[PDB]
Amino acid sequence: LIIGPEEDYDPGNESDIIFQDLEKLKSHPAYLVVFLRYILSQADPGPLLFYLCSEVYQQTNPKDSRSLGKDIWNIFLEKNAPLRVKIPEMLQAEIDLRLRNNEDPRNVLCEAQEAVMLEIQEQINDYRSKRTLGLGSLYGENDLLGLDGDPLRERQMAEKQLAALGDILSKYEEDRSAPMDFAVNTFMSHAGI
Amino acid sequence: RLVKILLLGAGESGKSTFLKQMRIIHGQDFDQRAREEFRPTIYSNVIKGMRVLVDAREKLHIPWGDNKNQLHGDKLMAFDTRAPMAAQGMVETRVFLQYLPAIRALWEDSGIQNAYDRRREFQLGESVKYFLDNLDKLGVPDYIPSQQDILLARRPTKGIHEYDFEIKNVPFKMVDVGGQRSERKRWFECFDSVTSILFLVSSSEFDQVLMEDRQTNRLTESLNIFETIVNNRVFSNVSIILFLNKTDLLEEKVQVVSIKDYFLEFEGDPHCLRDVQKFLVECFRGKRRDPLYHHFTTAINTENIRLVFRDVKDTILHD
Ligand SMILES: Nc1nc2c(ncn2[C@@H]2O[C@H](COP(=O)(O)OP(=O)(O)OP(O)(O)=S)[C@@H](O)[C@H]2O)c(=O)[nH]1
Ligand SMILES: [Mg+2]
Repeated sequence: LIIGPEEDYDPGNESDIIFQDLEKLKSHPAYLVVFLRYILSQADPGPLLFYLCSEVYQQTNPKDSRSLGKDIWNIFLEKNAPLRVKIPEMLQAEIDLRLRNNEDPRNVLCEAQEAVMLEIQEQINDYRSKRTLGLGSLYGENDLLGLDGDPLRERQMAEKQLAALGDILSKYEEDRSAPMDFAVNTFMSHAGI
Repeated sequence: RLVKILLLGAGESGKSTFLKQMRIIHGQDFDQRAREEFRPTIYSNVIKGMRVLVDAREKLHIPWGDNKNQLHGDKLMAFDTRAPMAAQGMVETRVFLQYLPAIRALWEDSGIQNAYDRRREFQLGESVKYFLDNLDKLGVPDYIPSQQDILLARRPTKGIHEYDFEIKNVPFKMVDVGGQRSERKRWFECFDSVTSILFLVSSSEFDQVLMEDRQTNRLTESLNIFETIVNNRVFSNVSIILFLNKTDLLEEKVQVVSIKDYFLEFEGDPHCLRDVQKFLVECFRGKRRDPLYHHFTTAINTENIRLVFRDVKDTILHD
């Protein structure tokens, strides 16, 4: 091997597993907010926000989802959308066509979510590399350094980190912060935060 | 009103050395007593450093220049680096003097020298060579570390440290933090009211791997850290200045090692300092996702830092 000159160095697990899968990351509000904080500060927030809002639409009664579907379109898919997200031309055309004729857009919307998942997974992997760099605390990870395996306690922490996000959303212009806020609240409120 | 400057960078990039220069150039400097406090650290650097060399000589199967030096090698490996004082990175003078004869003989051995030249295969700072080449002055009974010795003395930084000074009626507060992985968890506490970030990079680390996990390329690590800092919207109002430090070491390294072997995208003369420096700057500029202030520095050279900080000051005071 060969001994090092400063052996006094201290390098200082469940977490990793949670941060790598959006599936269980979505089920851990406190963890999701840390990732949200990362996205809003370091990357394009479009993909994640579109995905989360779409998730709500998919879980909402077709009878109460009309306006939500319209908001998703105007916010993420519209030609001049503030948080426009990149998705296959075929899918965008199909979604517009079904929304304009009042048909069921769920299946094509789901396909759009899977397309965006490519970019989201890339952002997830990027954040994991930041954690490897030992920089997780820059995005509020200390708030998770005390959580126990309990749902209520977590959604509790969720609304406290969520309130502190304003500091990052303020770095954005109204034309973008306004729709982003609407996006976050739509998911969080449906998550029970 | 206060100009707060934060020093960031990976481990061993030169942050604490830069901080010492500010004290030398704009502060009270280091008087004899303050300098004597570095003596135990210097003696520890030498003993622990030589121990690394003999261990490396053995594990890399490098032949002894003279195997009679095996006796000296044994004496050094027998030094307990885990004992109380040694653990704190300190060595008493009487103890140092007991190992001096063995260390002197080892440093003259061609096998030990060959081990040093292959240090990229393990972990060892070049300041150890600086002190081993000055064993005569370190060995004198009344040795008092010089300013240069104090700048070269090595100790990994733990925690957050501040040094305040003034330049022409303008108050400055400089913050130093540890750059090795486990210490970066403290960075988030240092950004309140930060005016500027001085990002240090060892320009000569392209052929080395991290101490933390002897696998990741050191330059790659520096690029990844810079990427997360420079693209963080929270620092949009903070001026970031890049210091490609250890220029002196890079000048000597490009003559024996090709960066091309570690970074294929390099297309120029590997033995040309300017070609490599231009490549390094391009790499960092490319990490920003839509003005890159940069300087080639040698933190241990007071005159170099005096003039570089002059430019930095003007840049900060005009942003
Ligand atoms: N030759 C040369 N040596 C340098 C230069 N800058 C720093 N050093 C030496 O490099 C070694 C490490 O530098 P140091 O200042 O401790 O880094 P650091 O950034 O503070 O390291 P850490 O606290 O995050 S682990 C020291 O021995 C120091 O004297 C330089 O420009 N040229
Ligand atoms: Mg330091």
